[PDB]
Amino acid sequence: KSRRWFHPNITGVEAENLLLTRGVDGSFLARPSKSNPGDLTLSVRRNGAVTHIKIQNTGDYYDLYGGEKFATLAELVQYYMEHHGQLKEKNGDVIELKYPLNCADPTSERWFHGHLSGKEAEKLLTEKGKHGSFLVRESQSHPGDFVLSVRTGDNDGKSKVTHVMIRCQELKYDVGGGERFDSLTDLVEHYKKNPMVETLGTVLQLKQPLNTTRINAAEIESRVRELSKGFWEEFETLQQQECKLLYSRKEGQRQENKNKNRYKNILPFDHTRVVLHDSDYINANIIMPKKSYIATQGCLQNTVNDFWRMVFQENSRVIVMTTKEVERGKSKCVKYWPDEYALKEYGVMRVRNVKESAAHDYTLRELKLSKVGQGNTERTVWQYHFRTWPDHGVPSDPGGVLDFLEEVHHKQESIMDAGPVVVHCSAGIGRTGTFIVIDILIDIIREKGVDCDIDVPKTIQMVRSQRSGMVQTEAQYRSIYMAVQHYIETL
Ligand SMILES: CCCCCCCCCCCC[N+](C)(C)C
Repeated sequence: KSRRWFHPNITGVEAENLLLTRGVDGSFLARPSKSNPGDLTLSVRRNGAVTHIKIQNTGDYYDLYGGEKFATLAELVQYYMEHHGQLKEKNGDVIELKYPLNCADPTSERWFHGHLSGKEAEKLLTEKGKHGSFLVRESQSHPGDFVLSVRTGDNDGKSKVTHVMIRCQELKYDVGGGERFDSLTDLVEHYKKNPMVETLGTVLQLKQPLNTTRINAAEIESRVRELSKGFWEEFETLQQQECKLLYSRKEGQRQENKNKNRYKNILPFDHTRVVLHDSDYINANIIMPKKSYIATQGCLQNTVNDFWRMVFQENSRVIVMTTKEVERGKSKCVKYWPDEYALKEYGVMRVRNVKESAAHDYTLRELKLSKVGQGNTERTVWQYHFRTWPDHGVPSDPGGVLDFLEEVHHKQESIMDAGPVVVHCSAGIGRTGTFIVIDILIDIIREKGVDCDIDVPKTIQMVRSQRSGMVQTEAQYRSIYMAVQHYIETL
C-alpha cells in the first residue's frame, strides 16, 4: 500500500468526482478531512455512489468509524484489502476496498521541491548531496515544465550536477522523447529503475532524494520558526513513507495471543517483538536506535505476569509510564505494582513497592523485583509514572517534561548494566513513540554537543520500522521539535 491512495490536498467534492469519473465500484482513496484536523476520511465507491468513512486519531491510534483501531493508515488499508465483509456501512453493509485510486500530486514526495532555482538546486546538491542524490523542481524557464537535477559523483568524488528537462504536455510528462507518464512520480519511478544514460557514458542514477529535513541542532529555533508559519507538510511527507513498514506481525495474530493484545490490530513486528524464554509472547518491541527501549502497551489483567517476566528477562531497571490507569472512564493500564510497602507475587515474579516519591507531574516508585524461590536474583526497578499528560493533545510546558526526562535519563545512566528502558502508554505507540523519539534526539545532543546534526522525520521513520505507528499525531510531531528546542535553548 504505497500511500498513492492518500491524496494530501483534495476536497470532499473533488474526491467524489475522482471516484465517480476515474474510478469503479470498490475504488477508494484516503484524504485529510476538513471537518477537523487530525481526522482522515476514507472515501469509497459502491453501487455507483460514493460513501465517506471517518477516521479519528487523537494521539493513541487510528479509530475507524464503525470499524477497528489501527497503528497506521497503511496497516488499516492493508487489513481491509485482505478482509472483505469486515468493513461495514450502516450495520452489516459490507463496504469493499478493492482498487486504490492513486494520486498524481508530487507534493509529499521526498524528491519534489518546486519553487526552486537551478543554481539553488546546485547549492543544495553540492551542500548536502552525494552520488545519486536527486530532486525535481519547477522550471523557472518554461512555466509548467519541471527539472530533474541529479548529483553524479565519485571519498565520494564530488564531481557533477546534471539537469534534465521534464516537459509537461496535455497533462503528461516526458524527458524529451520516449514514454509519456501520467505523473511526476511515475516518471521518477521509471527512471529510478531505468537510469537515463548520457551520450558519453555517464549513468544518471536516481538513488536517494535530496535531504531537506536534517538540521544543525544549534539552529533548531530558526527551523521551528520556518515551520511554524509547514510542520504539517513535513509530517505528511513522513506519513507517505509508512507503506515501506508493513512488516509481518504473525505471532501477535495467533489464536493463543489474541487476547494478550489491548487492541486486536495493533501488534508488534515479528522481527523486533520481545520474545519471552521463561509461552513466549508480549505486545512489546525492542527499540534499538547504547541506551535501548522496550516500547509496550499498558498491562491487561492477563498480561501483568508476562510484563514482569519481560522486565526480569530483559534486565530492565527503569520503567516510564505515560498514562493514568484510567482516563475518560476507560482503562489504559491495569495496576501492575503493589501499594507502597506491600509485597506481591505476579506468577513466578515477586515485587515489593519499597517507597513512593510524589512530584507534581509524576510519581516515582522504587520496586524490588525477584524470582520467587531464588534469592539474589533481586534488582531494583524504578517506575517513573508520569501522571499529567492532558486528555487532549500534548503537554504545554517543556520545563516539566524535560525535568522528568532528565531525571529518568540520569537514573538509567547511574545503574551498571541496566537493560532497555521500558516505556508504555495505552496502545504503546503514540505517547510512547513520542517520549522515546525525544529521548533519542536529546541523547544525541547530550553526547555530540549542540553542534551535531539531527533529523526528526528520519529518526521517527527509523523507530517506526521497529514498532508500528511510533508517533501518532501532528501535535506530537511538533511537540518533538518544541522539546528539543527548549532543551537546546536551556543550554
Ligand atoms: C508548547 C510547547 C509544547 C512542548 C511539548 C513537550 C513534549 C511533549 C511530549 C513529550 C512528553 C514526554 N513525557 C511528558 C512523558 C516526558
